[PDB]
Amino acid sequence: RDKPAQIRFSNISAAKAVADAIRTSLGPKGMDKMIQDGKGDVTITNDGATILKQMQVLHPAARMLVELSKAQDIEAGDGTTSVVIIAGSLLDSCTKLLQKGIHPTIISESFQKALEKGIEILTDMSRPVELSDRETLLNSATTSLNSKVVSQYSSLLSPMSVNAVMKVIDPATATSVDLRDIKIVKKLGGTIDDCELVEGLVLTQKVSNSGITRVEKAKIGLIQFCLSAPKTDMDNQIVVSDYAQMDRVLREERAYILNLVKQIKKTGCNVLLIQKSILRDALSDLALHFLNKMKIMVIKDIEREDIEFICKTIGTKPVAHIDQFTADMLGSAELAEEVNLNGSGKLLKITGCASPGKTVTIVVRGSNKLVIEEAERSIHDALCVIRCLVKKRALIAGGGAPEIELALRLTEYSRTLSGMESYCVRAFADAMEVIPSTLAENAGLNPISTVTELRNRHAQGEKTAGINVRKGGISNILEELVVQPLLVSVSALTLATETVRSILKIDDVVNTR
Amino acid sequence: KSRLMGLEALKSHIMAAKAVANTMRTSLGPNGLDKMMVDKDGDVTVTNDGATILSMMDVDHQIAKLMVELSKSQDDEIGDGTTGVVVLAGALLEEAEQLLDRGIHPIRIADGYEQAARVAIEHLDKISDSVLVDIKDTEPLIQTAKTTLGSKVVNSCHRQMAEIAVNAVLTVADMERRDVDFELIKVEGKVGGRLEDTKLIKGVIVDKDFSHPQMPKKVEDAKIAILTCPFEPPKPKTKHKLDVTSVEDYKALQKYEKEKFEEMIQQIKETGANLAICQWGFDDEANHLLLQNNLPAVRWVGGPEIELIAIATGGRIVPRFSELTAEKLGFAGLVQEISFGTTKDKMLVIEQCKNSRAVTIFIRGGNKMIIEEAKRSLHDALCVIRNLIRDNRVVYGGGAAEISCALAVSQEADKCPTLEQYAMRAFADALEVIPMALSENSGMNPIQTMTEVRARQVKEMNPALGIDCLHKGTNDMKQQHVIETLIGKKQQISLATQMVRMILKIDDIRKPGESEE
Repeated sequence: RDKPAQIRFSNISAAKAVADAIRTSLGPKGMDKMIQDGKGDVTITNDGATILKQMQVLHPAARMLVELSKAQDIEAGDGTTSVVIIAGSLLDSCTKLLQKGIHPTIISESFQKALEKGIEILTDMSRPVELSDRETLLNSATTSLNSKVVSQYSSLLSPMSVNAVMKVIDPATATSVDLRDIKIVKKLGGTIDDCELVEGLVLTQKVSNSGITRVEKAKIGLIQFCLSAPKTDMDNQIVVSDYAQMDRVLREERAYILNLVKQIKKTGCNVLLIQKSILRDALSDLALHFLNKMKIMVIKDIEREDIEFICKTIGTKPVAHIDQFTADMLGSAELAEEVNLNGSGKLLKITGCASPGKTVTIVVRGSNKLVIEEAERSIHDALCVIRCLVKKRALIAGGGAPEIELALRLTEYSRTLSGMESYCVRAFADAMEVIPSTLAENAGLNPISTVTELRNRHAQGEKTAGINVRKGGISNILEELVVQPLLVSVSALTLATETVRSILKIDDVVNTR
Repeated sequence: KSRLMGLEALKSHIMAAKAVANTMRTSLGPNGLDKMMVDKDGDVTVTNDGATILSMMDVDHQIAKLMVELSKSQDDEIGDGTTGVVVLAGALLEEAEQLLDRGIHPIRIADGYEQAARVAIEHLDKISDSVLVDIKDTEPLIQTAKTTLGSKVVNSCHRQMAEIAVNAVLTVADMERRDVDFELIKVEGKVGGRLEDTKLIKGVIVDKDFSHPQMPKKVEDAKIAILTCPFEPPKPKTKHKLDVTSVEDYKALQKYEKEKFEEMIQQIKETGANLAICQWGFDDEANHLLLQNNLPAVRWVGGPEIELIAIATGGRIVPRFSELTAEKLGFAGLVQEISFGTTKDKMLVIEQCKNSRAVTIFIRGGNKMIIEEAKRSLHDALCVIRNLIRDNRVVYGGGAAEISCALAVSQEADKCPTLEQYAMRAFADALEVIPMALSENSGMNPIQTMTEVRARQVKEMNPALGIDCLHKGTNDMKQQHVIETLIGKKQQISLATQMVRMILKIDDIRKPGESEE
């Protein structure tokens, strides 16, 4: 009906309309925003990338957008804006086709036909670089890092990401070193220079107090047993109508736990990961006080995250009641280490831990969290670009100019396809050229000159050459010091090839009731 | 003074560029649908091409106004392709809109259109054959002489006019040095017989004046005696009083006619023929009495016609009866009264092999409606061979050539680039619309049609194939026998590219307050 017709167009309406002003992409371009929200606010906003993740846009075709943005991050670590900058690119071509009247499902597989050959033309413009190679790993991450918020510390950050990978990497060629493997662990204090690359499992948790075990022979594990005592796990018959009945159980409570924490340290435990479960207590506050007397690293109701890494990295198993002693199913740990640097932060480091050949823990330090997070975000794209090299071997360009390099080509590929899709894919095949101008777009006056000529420049640079979007001027973008692993950009097509095609499917609307 | 934005005007431009371009798109060819004209008189009329309907349609926007101006030239020279330029105009133009709606100069890409014209023109210059010859062209004539008479008045293609129309051309083709004009050949519409009744004349046919058949009907020699003056006693085609003094003097009156029959007969004959067109119409009496006395004369004649036969003979008229001369009489290699129509008197056929600068196809029709629609039909095939006789070159087109010329230009865009790249891209897609836009008028998906030959163009370029304009299962050009003088398509290429340029003309969008006011 008209609803299926309009709602697609209405979906094409919203999502496309968002993706346009979603392109100032990168640059020092366009004026800063407070945001007064839909239900109201004042939200001072910057950097559309995070803004994309921040973006709440609520509309049937708007929700796929925030998704689309977030995926290219987890897909690459880069191109977060880039998947959306080609999203509205797809969102246009559909119209002229549906304006030509072409069937949307016939338009649908055209996206595949666009995605199918598009990645190969990308694979053609891909300059393959070694995924295990220190230099390619350094250099590719360096382009991200030099573009990241710390280009200085990048020099220290890249080999960390290079070594984080090469440890975690499968030897020689690998699709490996996930962001799950890598455990990025902040540490208050230290320095970005003191950001530490640990091959092993460092759990970011804050160790109880200090002066506890830094020594060797840890036993770390998530222990779901609790420390019994009177008025803890143990039965009492005594209701308190009096003050003495209140005190008596306590005198027996703290003493019996004090002898339970021994059994824990008797087990050989320089750490425990306490079950988030309690009865009245589980491990009491005095208990931890008693466990720490025995130099057992304790964090009460430990964060569920470090629970998994120790079970993921070390293979930790449930442990028997401390009155049953233990199963020694605490994971294998030869070091319980609490590091304090800048005199700040409590960081459990389990080294000598059972490790697959993976799970690097990059310890991120700095004089401030903001100091911490700069490199932490920077080393991430150092990790991810390298990880993008690992997952896929190439160096293409960044910035979206090689999209125009696919565009001149994929046009003709349609022209060779000679189908109705040759009109469908081609309508987009050129429409992908839009981004380099729309990056530039949102700032000033006297607009026009650069916009049209950009795609023209590369078009005059033909297939082999074109204008660098970041550095300007016509030179082949693939190797510039504007570069990406091809994994970055190809996923942007994939992600957008589909969620956009998903709109072509929508006929009318429903609301689950 | 109200000045608007060129953009706003470009809207009014593109707003005009549609329906007219649209008008053809389901009207293209016989697979196209008829174009109805209803008048200021409310008169229902089925129309054709652009120029027929375009002039009948009352032009409003500057485009509409400029349309007929440009549009005439294609039917003038070529006879066909008039319907195409209007389609072609908007098609590219309405994207040039979209291109300017990209924020593109009309300035910069229109050159590319002028420039992609030539490279498509040159790509066109590849297409089909560079040659037709006197016997050769006849079958490609027969091809178009099929579709021209296989289009409007009948789809039957009587080979009559099919090979009668070409002969008048072929007769005057060589005459002009491989040229012809359509005064130099002529469609003579006169009914009295159906479409199947036609003729080719080397000269004029006029229905020969007779005030009585029994008073002898005489045609002879090859020659007509061309007279503004009498061959039998004159009269200015009006009322005249004939009186006599006594009862007997009525008899002496005819003697004066009888003597001035022969007196003029003997005067006008010695200078050639006996047959004298007399612009003067006379009363019944002397006319038949001369028809009686001897040697019929033609009376009640158009001043143009005594002039027409003269300039057809290339000699003069005898203005004065006191005067006379052979050049001022007829140069005619035949003059014969021939039975004209089934309904009326014998026509006097002056077919001039003495001197004829004009050789005229004559047509009867069962209606004016059909004899005019055939009269409407012919000029096209008449004009295409006019192209041929000058340049015998034809191009298989209508789904062979568009997507062909568009494909190279599609490729030229990527070779050329910048302002020409989206010129030559958009330049191309407009061409590919026409064969597409035929499946628009036809029963087929216009997309997949264009797609179809698009595959075939990837297969083979400038094919003897093409779409089906006749909507045949085979999609051909050769065996569709669809084709155009490569003059025409190129000429047709020029016009829309010309006009989509003319909308760009210089600057001024200001008016006194009066632009369309």
